[PDB]
Amino acid sequence: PQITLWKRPLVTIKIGGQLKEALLDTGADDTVLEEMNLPGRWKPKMIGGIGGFIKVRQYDQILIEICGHKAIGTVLVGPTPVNIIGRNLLTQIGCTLNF
Amino acid sequence: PQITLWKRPLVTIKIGGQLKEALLDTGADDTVLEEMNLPGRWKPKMIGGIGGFIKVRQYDQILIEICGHKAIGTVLVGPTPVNIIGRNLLTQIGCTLNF
Ligand SMILES: CC(C)CN(C[C@@H](O)[C@H](Cc1cc(F)cc(F)c1)NC(=O)O[C@H]1CO[C@H]2OCC[C@H]21)S(=O)(=O)c1ccc2c(c1)CC[C@@H]2O
Repeated sequence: PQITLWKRPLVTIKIGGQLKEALLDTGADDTVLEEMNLPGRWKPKMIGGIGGFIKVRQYDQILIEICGHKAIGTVLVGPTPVNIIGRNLLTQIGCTLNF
Repeated sequence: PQITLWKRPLVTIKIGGQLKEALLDTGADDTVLEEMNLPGRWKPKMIGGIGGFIKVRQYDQILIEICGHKAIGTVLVGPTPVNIIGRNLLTQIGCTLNF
């Protein structure tokens, strides 16, 4: 699908058997999701943005189906304002910017 | 131009007669630029992201040539770690996500 940017590029994702909505974010190197309960071992980590830094749990090799496209990569879970699909996963589903 | 997401989607911008590098950010609703001296009237505003909030100056109707494409819109100036081109300007240069 081609997505115009006149509205937020929100897509439906399936992660950990749970359905959520996430923002396709080309400005994010990593995928960060709001508080959710994901299976497996995790590692403490710190990530930064415009306002400063948040402490998140790093989950590796996590399957996500983004708009029907499957990808496995690192997912960070913590107090993000919005679910973000980062470039680590966007490259897996073949996302490109066009203008 | 089509841009892959294996590297940060950085573009060269011309704003206020000044050359800078900016991130094409589909996850940003508005354009936020690092501290610079821009002409015209401004209004204080506060914006939030990952980590908290920063205070910015709202500048309206500013011309920015993003990768050779011209656009006029609101530009926020403040202590952002990186220059980010938000959807308010991406829509003007016809940027779409493709996968
Ligand atoms: C979070 C979403 C909801 C909004 N953000 C857009 C993201 O794309 C953002 C871009 C960014 C911000 C940076 F500080 C540094 C960077 F290198 C890149 N990514 C991000 O923080 O990613 C993180 C996870 O991956 C890591 O890699 C990159 C950083 C780490 S924003 O920047 O907060 C923002 C932009 C405009 C506006 C608002 C807020 C409010 C009004 C205006 O519309």
